[PDB]
Amino acid sequence: TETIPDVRRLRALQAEVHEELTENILKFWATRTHDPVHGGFVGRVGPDGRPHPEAPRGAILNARILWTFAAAYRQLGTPLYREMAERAYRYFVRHFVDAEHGGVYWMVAADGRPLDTRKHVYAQSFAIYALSEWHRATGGEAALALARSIYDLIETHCADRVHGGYVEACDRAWRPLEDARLSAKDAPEPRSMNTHLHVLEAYANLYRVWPETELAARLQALIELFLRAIYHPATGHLILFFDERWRPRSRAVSFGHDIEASWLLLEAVDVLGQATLRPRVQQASLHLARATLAEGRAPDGSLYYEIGEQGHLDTDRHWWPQAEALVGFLNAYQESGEVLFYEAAEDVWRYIRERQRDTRGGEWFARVRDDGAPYPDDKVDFWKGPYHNGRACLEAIQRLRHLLEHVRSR
Ligand SMILES: OC[C@H]1O[C@@H](O[C@H]2[C@H](O)[C@H](O)[C@H](O)O[C@@H]2CO)[C@H](O)[C@@H](O)[C@H]1O
Ligand SMILES: [Cl-]
Repeated sequence: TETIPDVRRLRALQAEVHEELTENILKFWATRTHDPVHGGFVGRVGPDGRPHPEAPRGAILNARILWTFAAAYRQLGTPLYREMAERAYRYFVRHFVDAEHGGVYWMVAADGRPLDTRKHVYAQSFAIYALSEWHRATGGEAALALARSIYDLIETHCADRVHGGYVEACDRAWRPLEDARLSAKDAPEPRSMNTHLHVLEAYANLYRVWPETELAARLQALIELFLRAIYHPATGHLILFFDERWRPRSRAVSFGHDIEASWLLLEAVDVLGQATLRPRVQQASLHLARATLAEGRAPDGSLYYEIGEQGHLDTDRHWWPQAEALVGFLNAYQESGEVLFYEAAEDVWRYIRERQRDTRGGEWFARVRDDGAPYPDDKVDFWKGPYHNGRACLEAIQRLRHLLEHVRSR
């Protein structure tokens, strides 16, 4: 009673995804972004493709580069990917890691000097995520020890043990900040879904390589927090910002976050092997995916950006929600068996190929307007790394491999 696309279709999609990853995405990052002046990678690449080796460099971007090349090396084996990950790792430990107070700085100057020394949990999470993946890829003990040290600092200085979840930003010496905003766009509230999603993500990857008992409890608490406070069963959307007691302080809807969470929550529960929690997580996951299908898509199947605090639909197609929809829709199909989710995955992929990818300049456009016009945004910057689209391709390749195996051997 399985309804499954035929083998030609599954294999054709898998091949296209692999080609996009290796011949466009990773090719762009390995060739255009390495910096031989300061080492590591440039912090910015302009709309015209100009790299800027003197621009400030963000911890999140650099951790994303490390994660992506580590993950690609682990799954595909190409030696270039290990070389690129090694390059990212060396710069990261040298300059982003605070050897004195622990954790990673927010931003360094191109030459490595600390430039913004705040310790934001979002950045600490990406550090944990990337270091754990590099350990998974190479067995490096320093990388795992560092990830563990950062985990301890988050729990020590940030955990809210009265309410659940985490204070999201501290200064260099882990004294917490009033302003935990990631950027000007974010509500000036003490708790965000966004930061907590990436804590969950990091903690799941850390647990894969270091199954500590207390970590399992912390990861489970986060899953439970999502189900209780963040996911909204009446709407099928995540609430974005809260006070310390998880009282909602936002009405915005982010389709990209919804569909990303839809698969990351299940990844986390499965890493834990938490069979008791799984049915509820699966229910919320499928709902998030259906709500995204019904409300967050253009007729071409791409994802809109958000519904803002005053209700306005932002119809811009940003690069990362398309990536997350590819994974989230394939995941929804795997969980539910409902082929409408595969069709949605196929539609977003076609959009990615026909509109989101920048065939001219390489990689993917950050933003495409509702009329199809690309915006002249930076190709690489503090917030645009290779992780959403790189991961989306790697995930799709493996998920399609598993779907292909539903035709049993004889
Ligand atoms: O809110 C701060 C920034 O968010 C950026 O989007 C990120 C999103 O919040 C989410 O964490 C996802 O996982 O990653 C994306 C991309 O970095 C956004 O691009 C940036 O302009 C800021 O608004
Ligand atoms: Cl990214």
